[PDB]
Amino acid sequence: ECILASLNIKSMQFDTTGVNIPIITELVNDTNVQFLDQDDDDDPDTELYLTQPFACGTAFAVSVLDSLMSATYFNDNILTLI
Amino acid sequence: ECILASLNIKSMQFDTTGVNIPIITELVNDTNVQFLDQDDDDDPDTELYLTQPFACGTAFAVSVLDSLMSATYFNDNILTLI
Amino acid sequence: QYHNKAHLLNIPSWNWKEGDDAICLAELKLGFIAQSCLAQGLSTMLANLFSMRSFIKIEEDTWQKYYLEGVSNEMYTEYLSSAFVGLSFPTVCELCFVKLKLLMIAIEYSRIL
Amino acid sequence: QRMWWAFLASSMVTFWMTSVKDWAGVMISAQTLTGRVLVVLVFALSIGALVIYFIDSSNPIESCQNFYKDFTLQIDMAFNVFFLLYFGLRFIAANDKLWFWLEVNSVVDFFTVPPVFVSVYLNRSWLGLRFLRALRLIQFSEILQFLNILKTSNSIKLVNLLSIFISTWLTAAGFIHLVENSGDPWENFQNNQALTYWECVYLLMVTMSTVGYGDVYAKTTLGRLFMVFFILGGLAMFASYVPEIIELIGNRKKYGGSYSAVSGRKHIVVCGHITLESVSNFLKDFLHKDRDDVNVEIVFLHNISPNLELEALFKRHFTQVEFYQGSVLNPHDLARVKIESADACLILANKYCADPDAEDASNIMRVISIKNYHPKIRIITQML
Amino acid sequence: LNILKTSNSIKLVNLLSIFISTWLTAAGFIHLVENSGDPWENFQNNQALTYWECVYLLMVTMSTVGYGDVYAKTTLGRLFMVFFILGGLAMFASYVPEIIELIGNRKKYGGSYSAVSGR
Repeated sequence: ECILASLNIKSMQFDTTGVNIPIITELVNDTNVQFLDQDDDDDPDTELYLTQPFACGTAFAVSVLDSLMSATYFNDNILTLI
Repeated sequence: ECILASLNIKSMQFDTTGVNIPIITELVNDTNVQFLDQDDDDDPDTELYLTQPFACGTAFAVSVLDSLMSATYFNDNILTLI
Repeated sequence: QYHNKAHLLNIPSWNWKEGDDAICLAELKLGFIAQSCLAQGLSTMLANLFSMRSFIKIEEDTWQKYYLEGVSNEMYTEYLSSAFVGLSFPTVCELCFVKLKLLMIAIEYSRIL
Repeated sequence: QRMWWAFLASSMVTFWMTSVKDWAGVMISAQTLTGRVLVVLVFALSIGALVIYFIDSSNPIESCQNFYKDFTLQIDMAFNVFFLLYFGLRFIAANDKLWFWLEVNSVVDFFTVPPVFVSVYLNRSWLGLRFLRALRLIQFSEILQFLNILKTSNSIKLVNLLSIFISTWLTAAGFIHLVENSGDPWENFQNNQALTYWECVYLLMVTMSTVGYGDVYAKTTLGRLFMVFFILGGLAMFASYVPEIIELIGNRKKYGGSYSAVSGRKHIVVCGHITLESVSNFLKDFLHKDRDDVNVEIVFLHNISPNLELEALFKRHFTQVEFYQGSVLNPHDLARVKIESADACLILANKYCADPDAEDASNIMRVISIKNYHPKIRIITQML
Repeated sequence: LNILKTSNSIKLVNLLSIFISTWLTAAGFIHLVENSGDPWENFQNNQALTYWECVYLLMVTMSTVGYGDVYAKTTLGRLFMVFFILGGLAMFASYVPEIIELIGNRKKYGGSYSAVSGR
């Protein structure tokens, strides 16, 4: 449903198309990132942090935030900065 | 239920018998055609389009719609015409 | 289902004008039945115009030979000759039938009439 | 002596267009009866060529060409000519040349007939090396299908696997016998053992069946060095191949076939839900001794295969009941059970189903099918 | 003929009876054919084998052990022993014995109770 919604808002027609409309999304399966964009070399081998959606900032995932424990065991960043 | 209803409609009498009402029946198993009519040369080997009910037009199935994929691949405007 | 053709149409790279056509089983089936409600036999007549069948002869003088000669026919799309421009559609219909035993049913006008 | 170089040089070292080609030699298309009988001819000819077997091996050792023999060698000479013209037609239909020299059939032919060419151009024929020709025999399933003896899908794979098992076993035995009669070349065959073609076959059997009697052994060094790898490989192949033969032994359609009518005695048909308690309740009240007339044959009918103790029930009730497999809605099946002379046709209906109406519609379906087939038999059906 | 009914009786009837019958009939046939001698070789290599050693040799042939103490010294006898190997390890290894592993073990605590008086 989320992928279809993103494709639909990109495919909307205006009197001027929906492909330039700013949008971010949310995903739960990091292997599903490839369907979001079509003018790309969608390859399953590449890691999530390198694909075009994340690179442009038009995607997100909860699974990225699992490095917080490792990055906070050595510092104090979560207490103030975030 | 479909064969039973068709048999009941074709058998039940009136004030005029009950063999003049028109019935079109939807079917999912093509081998079940032989139960819909009583005067025919029953043969499970015979295909649908050579059978008396399908020739009379008092039967239909979704299996005969597979040909439309090949037809519409070969001719582009066939589906639009239909 | 007929409530998913819209979802399919919503895909950005879908151009049904180009020729990407989606067959909806329920739509075509119920349309065949409903149009047969207007005229009995139209359902089987339309269903037998797509099964690419060849002509078979039956010498028993029963209805098998006649119905098989019927099912032997099929349909195609083909551009027609340039000699028929200023004339009328009924005129080309009757001329085509009486000359080469070909009958039209529709023409492209974009629009199909 | 030991001029193995002539065979080696002829085989190892050497490694009107369509007037008759597509007219006769049709393998892939399989169009003409000429090609059909051509494949039949090559199969029967390979069989006859291999027919020499141990009665050839038991006869005295290889020597020069003789005049009178038990069987004329000129028939085998014409067999070699036949194989050579086959190789020529395959070469002119080679398509890809490199794949033609690569393919197994061409390489085995180029291994087998140039020895016969050596026999042609010199009267020093060798009896050995001319028995491992089962590669052609590996496939008689095509012959069986062309002769319509067997056509079911449950026997083709079984016959293929059996054929390749037998062929691999025979060619392994043949190569072992060659090794036995060879001896060590670097030792000038001074350690060779003398054994006929018989014993090698049963030695391969007792190795495959992991028995190993040991009455006679692999004395030859390279023979032993081949049995080590053969034990490594053939056992693995065997253990890989049982899992797709066990079911074909088991899934074989039991209680099939037609029915043989016996005149002067009637028979009834029972179709529907049949299970141990129901058939027991029917039998113990139908075949009771106080009811004198029990001389009817209670033929059964169902779609699923019988299991549990129904088979034993029918076994102890040998002369009174039968069984068959197939649904009742098929007119061919109904003709097979031969109800055209049936006195009646009972029906058993399930009474424990969750939905009573579905089973009752099913019973109506059975009745309409049966009455459509034969419109005058007597039916005694149940209801819910 | 009035044997105690536990269905272990019918199990042994349908397994051990047929197994024993096949074993001794195979032993008797191999004894007769081995002592008969070579038919077309003027009966020269007729070994002095009797029933006890025939039974032991048949059991060694069965299972998997490869004892070379006694063996078939004739071609026909050896080939027919190959036929028994095939028949045995097909039928009495994939038709009958699955029942014997399906039997498993008897009841665990299927005893009874005797009311010792006073308690």
